[PDB]
Amino acid sequence: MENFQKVEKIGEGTYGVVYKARNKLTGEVVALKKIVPSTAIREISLLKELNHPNIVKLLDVIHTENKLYLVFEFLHQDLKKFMDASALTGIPLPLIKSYLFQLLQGLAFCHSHRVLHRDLKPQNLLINTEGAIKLADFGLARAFGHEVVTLWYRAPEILLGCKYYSTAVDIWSLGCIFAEMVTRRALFPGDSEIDQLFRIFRTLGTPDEVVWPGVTSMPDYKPSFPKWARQDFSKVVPPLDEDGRSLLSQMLHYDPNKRISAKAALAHPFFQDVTKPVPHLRL
Ligand SMILES: CN(C)C[C@@H](O)COc1ccc(Nc2ncc(Br)c(Nc3ccccc3)n2)cc1
Repeated sequence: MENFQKVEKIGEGTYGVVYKARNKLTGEVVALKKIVPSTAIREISLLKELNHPNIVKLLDVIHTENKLYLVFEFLHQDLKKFMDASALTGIPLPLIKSYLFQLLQGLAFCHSHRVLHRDLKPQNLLINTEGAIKLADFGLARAFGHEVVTLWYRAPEILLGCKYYSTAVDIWSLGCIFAEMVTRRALFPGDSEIDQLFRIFRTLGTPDEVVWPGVTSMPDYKPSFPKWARQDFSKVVPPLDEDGRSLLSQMLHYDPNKRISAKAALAHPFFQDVTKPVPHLRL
């Protein structure tokens, strides 16, 4: 750490704090995350070879004094701040589509390598002046495990107690983020696990064996769950055109096995006219 000078605290990640910092030697500006099981070290090390233009580059891992520091490339701003800054007018559809397309590319890459994120949210989606958006904190959840942790983007199978979830959990989270960018309001803003689950049920309808075979046998499934009817997507995300709504619905399928994959999503008609606009960023 003697090689880094902290510039500012840019966030309180789930496991550890994140700082903007400068390399005292190279002068390089980076994002420094201060998080130790040997398994953790090895898992983190694999993440170092997981390089892709839509994944925040992990530059180095520093393990000193039973302490763990992760050095990442520094991005200009996070998606949450950009969304808040665009709340009055909303992010232009072309930019929303570009961002969704790039994130699906990033997920396709990670998923092809059997690595999933597990905790996607606006706060860990980072953007730059060039129009790129990248996934951060990727694979860390599987490595490690007083601000409240947001449940807004958690897939239903996780909420229902599935112990071995799949890459589908990331698609669900990205779908929730996609909706939020479009409507400028969180899709499922639950403040507890049951409230998160019921908010999902109230919108997509309480799941049953018809739409999700095996759901009634899930660890936390209760026959006593209220039975809400499903709502039309035209009501859930009005601004989104039919192509977008079709894609969103496949990203929010209850059954993880029926949920669209990142690779298949990339071939969806919605992206026929995708472009790469540049955002208006106030740094
Ligand atoms: C609204 N105000 C207070 C700003 C806040 O949203 C915060 O603004 C920023 C400004 C710049 C960055 N860059 C950044 N670059 C690389 C990484 Br790896 C990273 N990881 C990170 C992961 C989780 C939480 C916080 C950070 N962040 C991130 C957030």
